[PDB]
Amino acid sequence: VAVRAKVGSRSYVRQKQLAKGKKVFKIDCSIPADVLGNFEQFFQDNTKLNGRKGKLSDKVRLSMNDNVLTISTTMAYRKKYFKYLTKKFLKKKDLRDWIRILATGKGTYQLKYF
Amino acid sequence: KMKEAKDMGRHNGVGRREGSREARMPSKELWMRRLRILRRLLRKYRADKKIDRHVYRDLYMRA
Amino acid sequence: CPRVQYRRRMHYATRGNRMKMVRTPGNKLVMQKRAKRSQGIHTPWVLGHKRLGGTKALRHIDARLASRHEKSVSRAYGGVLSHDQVRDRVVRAFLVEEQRIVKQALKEHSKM
Amino acid sequence: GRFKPLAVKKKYAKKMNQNKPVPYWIRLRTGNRIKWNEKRRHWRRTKLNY
RNA sequence: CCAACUGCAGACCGUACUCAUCACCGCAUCAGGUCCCCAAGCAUAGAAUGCUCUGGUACAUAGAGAAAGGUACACUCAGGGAAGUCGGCAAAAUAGAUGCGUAAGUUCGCAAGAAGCAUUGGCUCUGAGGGCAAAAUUGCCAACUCAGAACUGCUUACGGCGGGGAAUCCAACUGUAUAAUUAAAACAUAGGUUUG
RNA sequence: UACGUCCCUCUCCAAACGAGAGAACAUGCAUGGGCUGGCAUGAGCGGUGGGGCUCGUCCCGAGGCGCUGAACCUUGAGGCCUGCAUGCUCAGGGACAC
RNA sequence: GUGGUAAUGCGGCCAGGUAACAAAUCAAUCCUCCCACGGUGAGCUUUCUUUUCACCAUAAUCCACCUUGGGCCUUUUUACCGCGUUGUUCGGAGCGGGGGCUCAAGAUUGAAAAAUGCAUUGUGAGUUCUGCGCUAAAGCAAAAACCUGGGGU
RNA sequence: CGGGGAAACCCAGGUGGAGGCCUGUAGCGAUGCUGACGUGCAAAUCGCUCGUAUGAUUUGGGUAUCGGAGCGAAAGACUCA
RNA sequence: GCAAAGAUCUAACGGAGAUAUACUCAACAUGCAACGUUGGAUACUGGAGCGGGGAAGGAUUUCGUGCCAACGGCACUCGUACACGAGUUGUUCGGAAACUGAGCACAACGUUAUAUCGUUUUGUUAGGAAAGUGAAGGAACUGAAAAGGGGCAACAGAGAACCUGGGAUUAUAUUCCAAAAAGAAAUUGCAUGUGGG
Ligand SMILES: [K+]
Ligand SMILES: [Mg+2]
Ligand SMILES: [Mg+2]
Ligand SMILES: [Mg+2]
Ligand SMILES: [Mg+2]
Ligand SMILES: [Mg+2]
Ligand SMILES: [Mg+2]
Ligand SMILES: [Mg+2]
Ligand SMILES: [Mg+2]
Ligand SMILES: [Mg+2]
Ligand SMILES: [Mg+2]
Ligand SMILES: [Mg+2]
Ligand SMILES: [Mg+2]
Ligand SMILES: [Mg+2]
Ligand SMILES: [Mg+2]
Ligand SMILES: [Mg+2]
Ligand SMILES: [Mg+2]
Ligand SMILES: [Mg+2]
Ligand SMILES: [Mg+2]
Ligand SMILES: [Mg+2]
Ligand SMILES: [Mg+2]
Ligand SMILES: [Mg+2]
Ligand SMILES: [Mg+2]
Ligand SMILES: [Mg+2]
Ligand code: NA
Ligand code: NA
Ligand code: NA
Ligand code: NA
Ligand code: NA
Ligand code: NA
Ligand code: NA
Ligand code: NA
Ligand code: NA
Ligand code: NA
Repeated sequence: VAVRAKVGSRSYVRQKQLAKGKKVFKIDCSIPADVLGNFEQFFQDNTKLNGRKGKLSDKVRLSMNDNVLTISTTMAYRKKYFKYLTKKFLKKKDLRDWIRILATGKGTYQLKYF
Repeated sequence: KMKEAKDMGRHNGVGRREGSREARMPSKELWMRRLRILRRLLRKYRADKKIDRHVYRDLYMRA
Repeated sequence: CPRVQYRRRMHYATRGNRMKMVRTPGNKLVMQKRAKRSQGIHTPWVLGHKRLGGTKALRHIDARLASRHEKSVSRAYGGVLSHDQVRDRVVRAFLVEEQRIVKQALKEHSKM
Repeated sequence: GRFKPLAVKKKYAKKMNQNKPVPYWIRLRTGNRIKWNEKRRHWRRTKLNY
């Protein structure tokens, strides 16, 4: 509004950053429990950072432990994003039936059966 | 999408205007906006003591 | 979007049947009646008809149930005339009575 | 609509009560002549207008 | 006596449903008539017109299906262009917005959108037009409109939307007015005069 | 009794409906291929483009170029080729003659 | 009855007031729509989409007590110049500056009220009640009911 | 508010929002097709086209004036087909 | 003739409404056409609506269970049809109680052979005696002061003390809900305590 936009500026998208304190998200896959490696690879290869997919540098880190995938970041994200990506993965691997995602805590998603 | 394009100014040309110039942007609104801007500036200058009452009154009339 | 209905069995948009739109705790939009207002306590119409200081504009039952402070002032003619009118009347009374006394005394002194 | 006087309401109530068919044993009585009501009314044919 | 407190009491009639392409009037479940309130998104000047979420509906007898002749709220037509006809009836035709330009006449207000000529898409850019927070200085932010340029394209391609000019007769003008064959030059009108 | 004719079914030189011209295990019908014609270069992908954005590269961008006379359509109220390829038919049924 | 220099706090009869009344212009609150941030659920997913859709509520009645629009008080006095509106104007019959009194409409804090309802909290546009105090040879119904005072009792 | 003039006044730019003003919805009417229908959807309706649309405007309820009478911007119009 | 208002298709259930044969015969050429509910698909209305509420008018058309003779200009297993049984809840919402308006016309008087006629709001009946009770004092009675009789006419003018939630109906709801009234208020009359006086 204050400054007119340009079309060529769509090449670089700058993601807003937190003041301090990394936010952590967790996804539980205990109830459906091999697949963890595929899921982690899909997340680390599809997650977008400032525009580009795959090359996420070190601003976001992932880990699997006790059937729980963990994501820590200093970048301002939306919890909805890691539900969208998980639904994408479930569709690609053809299990969108009989499995569903539900928010349990303030920052954790959990898999479940229908 | 079209709203972002129009914000960059893309589909508002001579061949797309359909109503009158005053129907699209009335002149009374422009005049009121301008005159209020000028009066606000004059009042701020008089308060900050850049100009005196004698100069202020003349500028207020010419505006 | 939602649309509303009248609720008080009168369905005409006159100056006494004014309504407002309200959203309730149950998440619905209803119509509620807007109360009529009053112009307030005024100076006499032949003297200018100005709104009196220190008094409130209250409708029928509110004026009945309120206290005297709300509708009057502690001066003389409180809630009827204004301060300038009271001052003018005081000065006029005094000066006229003095003129009358002087004239009558002059007449009696000429007579005697 | 909503408004009607009580006298008019009572007249309409009497008409509603009258709008009934003949009981069956009346036709079995001795020397009987009545078969149908013949004073039946329908709201769509004839109007009372009160 | 004045206030609050507290106790008890708070009578009568209306209240279903409809309000209309089926509930009222028109012999009827009749393309006619009938007052009030609420009123979304996009295009656009928009309560114009076109399409859509919510709410509602698929009810108005259906099937097969190239005759002639019809009705239409449906279209096109080579060359000519009113030669048709009592008569350009009916159809066609003009058309938005912006810039330039505009005659005789005149009660000086108009005539006037007189007439007429030009431009318009898409894309990528540039300039102008403001506020509050600490000085003709620094940051942060909103809303759209106008103007200019380069590149690029047309099969002239939704809807909606004046044809124009020169004269003669009548009535000054806006208005009314034979419900069901006459809307006019008739009536009214402001202005003028007369009478009691 | 026989010869046969008509209806049902299929085709279109006929046709408002009747009537007509035909066939009745027949390249008859169906689908595909080739021809003949119509429009005008598909979806997708990729290394010239007025300009612009970030670290010699990497991206946003109408349009253009290549694959590409591509793609799609072509008998149907009924274009061609089996003197081009496959699939379906498996005792045709009824009424009169009588 | 009683405070404040004051504007004005607080505890029969007679005269006024409310009821009580046009247009236009401009501008609030409520409500509707849009946009930006988050949270919860559902949809699309050959490919693309930090994505598309829905939801995120607060009644009357009451306490305590900042904005902006009028009217006024006190103090220092205005040299035909000054104030002010989008707009047709105001001033020794008191402009402007300092400090105050009051009215109208809003805001905020809290009680109600989560114990309810369903499965957040910021911008821009539009619309009412409201305010801006009050054509014409056309100039804006009345009364009950109620309110305040002047007097006597 | 700007320019000119000795003076009377003259030329120009804004603001404002008047009018039985204009284009045009809803509303109120009814010009042409001499269209459709004309044993009709209808004992006067339908389609397109057309007049006007801040005013001598349109409309609900209440009230007041009738049969040789009433009312009428006047057509012998209207007074329950 | 039953042609304005664009339009329906499909499967599964339901139903007597069928897959209904003398046989031969696998089946077609010998039971057609049409109906309701649910799911899916495709369209229309398009906020001046085949949306949700009211007045005038109507008066049970409302709801549930059945039924399908007649009526719904074709059809029905369906109906605003037919039979049986049900449904409308108020201190505060609308009216009246209780305002005045354009207006009406009882009394009184006048007129008429005849009241079934006239006047009756420009403050205002009528040749016209139209007032019936405050305070009283010594429990009710009694009577001073007040010109201008009685009434009607607005469910859009004036007036008018209540709001949300409900898992609360087959059909009513700002009307129903019970001691934790789901609850929270406002107002009227009469009494009782407290304080002030
Ligand atoms: K009489
Ligand atoms: Mg209605
Ligand atoms: Mg009808
Ligand atoms: Mg529209
Ligand atoms: Mg030709
Ligand atoms: Mg020519
Ligand atoms: Mg000829
Ligand atoms: Mg013509
Ligand atoms: Mg004329
Ligand atoms: Mg032929
Ligand atoms: Mg205005
Ligand atoms: Mg006009
Ligand atoms: Mg004549
Ligand atoms: Mg026939
Ligand atoms: Mg037919
Ligand atoms: Mg017909
Ligand atoms: Mg549509
Ligand atoms: Mg429309
Ligand atoms: Mg029938
Ligand atoms: Mg039933
Ligand atoms: Mg019945
Ligand atoms: Mg009323
Ligand atoms: Mg009431
Ligand atoms: Mg109901
Ligand atoms: Na203007
Ligand atoms: Na009635
Ligand atoms: Na009801
Ligand atoms: Na006529
Ligand atoms: Na006009
Ligand atoms: Na005709
Ligand atoms: Na005919
Ligand atoms: Na039809
Ligand atoms: Na009267
Ligand atoms: Na009355």
